[PDB]
Amino acid sequence: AIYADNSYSIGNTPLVRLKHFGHNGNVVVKIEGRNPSYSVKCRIGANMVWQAEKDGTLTKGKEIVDATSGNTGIALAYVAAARGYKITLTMPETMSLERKRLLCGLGVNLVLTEGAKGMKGAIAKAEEIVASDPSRYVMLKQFENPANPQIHRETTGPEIWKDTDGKVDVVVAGVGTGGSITGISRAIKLDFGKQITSVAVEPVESPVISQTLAGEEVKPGPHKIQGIGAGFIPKNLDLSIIDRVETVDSDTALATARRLMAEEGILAGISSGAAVAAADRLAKLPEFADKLIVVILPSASERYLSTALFEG
Amino acid sequence: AIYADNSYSIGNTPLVRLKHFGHNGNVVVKIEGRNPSYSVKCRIGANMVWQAEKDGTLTKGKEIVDATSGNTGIALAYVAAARGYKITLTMPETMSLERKRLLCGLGVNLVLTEGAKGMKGAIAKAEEIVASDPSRYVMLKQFENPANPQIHRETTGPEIWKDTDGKVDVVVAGVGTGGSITGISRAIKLDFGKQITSVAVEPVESPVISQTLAGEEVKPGPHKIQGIGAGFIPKNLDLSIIDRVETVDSDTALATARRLMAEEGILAGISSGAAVAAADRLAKLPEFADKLIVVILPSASERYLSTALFEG
Ligand SMILES: C=C(/N=C/c1c(COP(=O)(O)O)cnc(C)c1O)C(=O)O
Ligand SMILES: C=C(/N=C/c1c(COP(=O)(O)O)cnc(C)c1O)C(=O)O
Repeated sequence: AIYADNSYSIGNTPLVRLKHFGHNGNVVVKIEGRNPSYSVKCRIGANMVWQAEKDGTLTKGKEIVDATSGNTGIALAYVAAARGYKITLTMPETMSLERKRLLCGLGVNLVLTEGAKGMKGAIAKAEEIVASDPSRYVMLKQFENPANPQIHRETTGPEIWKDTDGKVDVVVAGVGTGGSITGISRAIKLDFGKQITSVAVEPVESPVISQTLAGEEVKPGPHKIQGIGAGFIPKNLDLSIIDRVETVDSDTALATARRLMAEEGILAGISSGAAVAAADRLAKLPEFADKLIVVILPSASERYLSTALFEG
Repeated sequence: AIYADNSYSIGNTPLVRLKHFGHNGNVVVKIEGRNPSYSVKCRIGANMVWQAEKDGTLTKGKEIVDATSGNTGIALAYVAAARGYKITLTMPETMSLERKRLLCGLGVNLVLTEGAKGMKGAIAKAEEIVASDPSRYVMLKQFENPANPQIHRETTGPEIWKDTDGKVDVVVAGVGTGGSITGISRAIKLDFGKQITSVAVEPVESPVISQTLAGEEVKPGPHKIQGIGAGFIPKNLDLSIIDRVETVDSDTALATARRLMAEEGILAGISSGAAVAAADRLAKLPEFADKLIVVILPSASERYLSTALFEG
């Protein structure tokens, strides 16, 4: 069919079997780089806007606000352009140059926040922006807005179910807001009724989900896996549906993304490398050796040319 | 389904209706940025390799060669990585930095040629590379290889036919090798039997198709519309199925691509701006006012961050 604007064209991303990871093809990746603005967040950029329209919090003349590590911002930006809204976004200054320049090209009022404060800083700035003029702005707050996991429950999850003919046994996803792993897991476990293993991935440098579940002190840290590991437990992470948490270090994340490019011909972003490295570890345990593992690859390589991903 | 490697996932790109171009939605764009390596050329990178495999000119141990303005090279590069081939590519040194760095990341032996000589120079270099060791190399020669238009006849054309429910009246495409407009036109005109208007787009700065058809002296020239306007009539341009040639200047191409981003939320590359500008002109002629115009958008914005596309 013909989509009325770019926001309606979200999803229907392909599954590709990996040849140099996993064990005899038990690792398959979902290429979320193939989306309107080339990341998984295109889905929530669209649905958060649609939902706010539906419940009347977003109207003509209202200006969108949120905090992002980049991809959600780019997602909200193309949707704002497509559907006719002004938009302000906060983002840590340390995020990739590509994110900054693309946001500006999409017509965003971009507010860069202090690198040291990370997402908490960007979230804080967005809140004080909106508080300065509540009638002008609407913050869509991706870290707690239920419209985030809901679109993954409605689209991403069902796509996985259909394309695997219900054979998916494991889903592996890095956690930023938690929306992807949450919505996908609810779809497959609750809507299709299959008791899969849901695997959250986080940086070993900032393993706050692992620490939380272990009853240890939460100690966030710096890392290079752009897009995940926000340093706190986000509201859109449904801890209750997470069966397993896997930690991955930055170096191995980067090396794995380079391997995906050079060995599989898959133009993956950094967090895609982290997710596949975690999946590869599970895939080579005899307990998962004959299970079908589906891995979310959130973004594409060219959004990271200015990062350590293209070191060398 | 689950694709055995990334090359099999080509195509099935969406149609999106434009809101600020054309006349009441008679202009619809096909987003070829949504492909394995994020351009229309993913299709021919895959099929040229497959076809050479099938007729035995590409075997294990043979090294791929071709000349490119970038996207075909990136396309052949991911396919080479996915299917296990070494690859050398020539490309004019003046092409976008993103093309260079991505090719290197995909493991290409990249040979940059003199900017002044353009594609003719890159083609010349590829030929002398292969001639130095014919048993080592196979040049896939996208400018004359029939496997280029054939995959557009098999996939791109049929997709357009299906998604428009056979209502497509006009197809607008920039010409580099000519493969896209050729294969699409053959599918719709000859396979589905509908007498559409096929519109080739070229730079006004290098209007060699227009000059040729007019019986005027062919006078190529420099321009900024990366990917089209190679300065000669390529063998994969079937002049016989071209009903109309539209010329577009570089400035207007760039401005139109920026508009696509800022006003439609479509992350288009430069040649995408040229194609839409040509389509917009046809769309506002009463003779096409109630005809459905489908426009190929060959690539995505982030492949052009280092170009004039992000001037300002
Ligand atoms: C929070 C965002 N990051 C999402 C993200 C994620 C995590 O997705 P969830 O937010 O759904 O957990 C993984 N990989 C990349 C590259 C990402 O950009 C954001 O773009 O603002
Ligand atoms: C010749 C190539 N350029 C194809 C191309 C085209 C033209 O497609 P055809 O080769 O099918 O004519 C249009 N726009 C962009 C950005 C392109 O890269 C190449 O990548 O080597």
